[PDB]
Amino acid sequence: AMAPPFFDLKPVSVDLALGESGTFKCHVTGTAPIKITWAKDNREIRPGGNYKMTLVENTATLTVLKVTKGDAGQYTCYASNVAGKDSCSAQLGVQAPPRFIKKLEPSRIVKQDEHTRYECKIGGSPEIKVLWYKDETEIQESSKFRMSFVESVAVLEMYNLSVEDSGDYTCEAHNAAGSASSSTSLKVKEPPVFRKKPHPVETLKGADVHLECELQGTPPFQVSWHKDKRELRSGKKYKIMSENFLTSIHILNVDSADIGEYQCKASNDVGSYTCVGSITLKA
Repeated sequence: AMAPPFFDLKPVSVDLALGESGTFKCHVTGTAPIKITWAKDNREIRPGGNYKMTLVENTATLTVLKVTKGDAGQYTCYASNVAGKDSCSAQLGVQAPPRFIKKLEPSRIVKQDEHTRYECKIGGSPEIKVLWYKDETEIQESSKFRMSFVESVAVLEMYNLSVEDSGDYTCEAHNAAGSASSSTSLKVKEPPVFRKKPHPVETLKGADVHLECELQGTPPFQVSWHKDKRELRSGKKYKIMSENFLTSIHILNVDSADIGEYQCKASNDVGSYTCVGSITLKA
């Protein structure tokens, strides 16, 4: 007997990802033999489980073979011989991967020029890094795409939405332990607008006359023509064409009753608009 144990190298605290493994290592000096035991949160560590101990020539190791949440805590190496005792300790932290407490809804339809706000709630071990993606491209922070991640809440607010903004939006979180994602589908549609007011169209009695309105927005549209509170329909008097960007009425066999104002109304999911044109008579 004569020199008590002394750990001249102490183990280093570590954080490990669930599923992984790692090793504590220390070195002891003193009169041999020095008995070495380990404890986790004070409980003696026994061979044959998730912990594998080695002691070779005064280097003691403990390997956590497959990290589970249960493994977090203080690991202590005890040394003892006839002269005395030492011990040394390190902490194991266990990192859990991100998990979406609150996911994005599957889809949305929004009108051109509007804003929309996406919100996710994410848990897991810090630091969690959040990035948003549009059709697999990373969204960059800007006046149009405002992002934040505060107190577990990931937010993308988007402004001035346009048709090229339609697509798949993904919020992806990652940390030391893995990653998680939540996606959504956005559709941006333009409302119908008739931006040009048609000049009046002059006709003669017995003639046919064509009236048209140029249309913008996201098709398809529901289109109706009216005059004097009556909806006008295709037949023997009117031939109505509704194309994606041009609506027209062809009025056959003009008589006095055809002269006046005509309204074309167009609508889709995100709005409607009304075009006004007139037919006038000569003689």
